[PDB]
Amino acid sequence: HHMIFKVFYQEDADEAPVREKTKTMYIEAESERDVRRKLEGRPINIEYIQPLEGAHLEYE
Repeated sequence: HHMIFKVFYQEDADEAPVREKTKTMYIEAESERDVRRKLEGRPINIEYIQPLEGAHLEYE
């Protein structure tokens, strides 16, 4: 039951307090938890994860 997710995230990278632009990322995963797993260790802060029904990437 894998699908595509829209990740609303802000760049942490890393410390130096500024107003950040909320960015978006489209990523394949098994679930929301799997998204967080895939992106842990990357210098970003996830605001919200959105499942995208009927969504696809180029090479599946």
